[PDB]
Amino acid sequence: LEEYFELIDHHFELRINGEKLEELLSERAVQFRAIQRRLLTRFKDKTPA
Amino acid sequence: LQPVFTLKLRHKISPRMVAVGRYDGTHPCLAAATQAGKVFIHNPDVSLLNINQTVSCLTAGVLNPELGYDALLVGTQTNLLAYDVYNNSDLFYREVADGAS
Amino acid sequence: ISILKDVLSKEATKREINEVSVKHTLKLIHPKLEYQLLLAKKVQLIDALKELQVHEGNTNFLIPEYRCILEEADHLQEEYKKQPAHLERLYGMITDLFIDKFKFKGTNVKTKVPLLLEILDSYDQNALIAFFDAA
Repeated sequence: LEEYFELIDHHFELRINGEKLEELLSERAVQFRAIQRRLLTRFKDKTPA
Repeated sequence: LQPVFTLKLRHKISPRMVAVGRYDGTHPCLAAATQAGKVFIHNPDVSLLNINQTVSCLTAGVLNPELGYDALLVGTQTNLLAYDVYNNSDLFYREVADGAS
Repeated sequence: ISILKDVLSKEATKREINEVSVKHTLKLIHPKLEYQLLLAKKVQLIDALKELQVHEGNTNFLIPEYRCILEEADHLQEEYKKQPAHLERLYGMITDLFIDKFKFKGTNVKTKVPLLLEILDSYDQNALIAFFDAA
């Protein structure tokens, strides 16, 4: 019950790290989508810029 | 004198692109260009219109005297758009190819 | 001291080095050039980020890095107006320092200037001091 809890805690630390990495990937993907939409708007436009 | 009213609008106004027009027919409002090619409308809340294109002219007047509404005009270096903001419907979207300076 | 030597010799015609001083002057200069380059790098992206600012109200997406620039955009932009004069003055001061500190030893290094200009376009401070001590 004590060398068994440390493995549980390692597992849960990895889980929490994964959730953090995923919520960061969400923000990065949102940024990429926003900049991509801006670029698409610049593409559809006729006038140079 | 003294400014009879003041207000702060969070959007950068492009210099020569400003107009006042009674877009509700009897309710005057402000139309002004902004960065990113969007034209904002201040009613007395700010409402955005996605021109999605770098504006170069903007005015507002009576284009068909049959009705009493001001038509919001928006010129671009390759387009020209009249807009009935009240009933959102293009009066005419002409393509100039000579520009709107 | 180089300017003093030249001007006093001119007046006369009318009528020692610490080997670490260059290091001290370059360490003095480094923060100013760093600030000018960061100024340029931020003002390059100010307007591009402002185009993104006008949409979706900036609630969840903008990186904190550029979010630090979205606020101080105004001060950055108004200092960028004066930046180029400071950058040119710093480049001139550095090239005069280099030319003079090689002139005291009796050399004429008026030719290696363009390499120094390129180095400053890069501005590797350690490579800068290396180019100072070597050639």
